[PDB]
Amino acid sequence: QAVLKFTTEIHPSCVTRQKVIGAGEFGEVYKGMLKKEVPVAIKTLKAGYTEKQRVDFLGEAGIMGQFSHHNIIRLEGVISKYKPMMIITEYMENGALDKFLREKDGEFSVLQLVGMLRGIAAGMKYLANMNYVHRDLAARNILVNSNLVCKVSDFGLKIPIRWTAPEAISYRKFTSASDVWSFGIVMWEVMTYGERPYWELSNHEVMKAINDGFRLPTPMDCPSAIYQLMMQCWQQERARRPKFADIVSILDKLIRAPDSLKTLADFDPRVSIRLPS
Ligand SMILES: Cc1ccc(C(=O)Nc2cccc(C(F)(F)F)c2)cc1Nc1nc(-c2cccnc2)nc2nn(C)cc12
Repeated sequence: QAVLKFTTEIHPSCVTRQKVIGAGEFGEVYKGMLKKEVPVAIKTLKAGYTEKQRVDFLGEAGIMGQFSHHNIIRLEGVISKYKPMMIITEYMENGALDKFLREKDGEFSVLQLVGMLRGIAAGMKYLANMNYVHRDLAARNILVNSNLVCKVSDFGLKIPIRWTAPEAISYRKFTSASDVWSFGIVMWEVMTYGERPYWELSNHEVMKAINDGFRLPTPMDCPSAIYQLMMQCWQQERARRPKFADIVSILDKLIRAPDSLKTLADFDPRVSIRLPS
């Protein structure tokens, strides 16, 4: 019971499952309603789950209840006393950030995009300081609310190679510093409205390019300071990367002195259009 110390136990009569929207480790994820009524996402642990699955499922519920931060998905509660067991979270209206960006190409101001990134960074700083290494930080794992607030989540699946730091790929060293690398990729995803990192390079081509010193080029219309910051997230030497504390501080200062974002990094045009004279 102590694992659930930060969670609220929800009675099953409060929950209505409506539509399957995903899979858990041993069960489905549903959109549903929770009693006023509010929409929720509901992850179940169905009959037949193993001991390890139960420990991991209740452990997930417990840590999610512990997290209380504006930029982390909110746990409404847990059903642990009845079967199927359930983890119940808020339901974001705008869905996942990657799809959202791609469906809203060019619709936001630079300040709005940078504000998104500040929120993601604040959530990640909180996770890191709570001793939680995400390991799968990517725009697909971030939800967006109707105030444009980004909420770090984890929707499950092995290694998303092109979001993952070299040391995590090479020797399985996952830390908050490998999450910083991933955050740099997320910065690039946001500023490009959901372009796929490294385009059609294979996983092996990405790893070879990184090891040889190549890095993603600047997004179009990207503030110089923002490109500089994402580039420092991609230092090979893990110790040279900013901490999330540094990232949050820098993004907050840029937003609060917004003229700092008017200077743009040079975009390298991959195609040349010459209007004849
Ligand atoms: C039910 C549920 C359970 C666990 C999680 C989840 O984010 N877990 C988790 C685990 C470890 C660490 C973290 C965290 F640190 F926050 F990133 C989060 C999310 C959810 N909520 C979900 N919401 C949604 C969703 C979809 C559209 C709009 N709003 C929510 N989709 C989900 N798919 N899956 C597999 C889970 C979804």
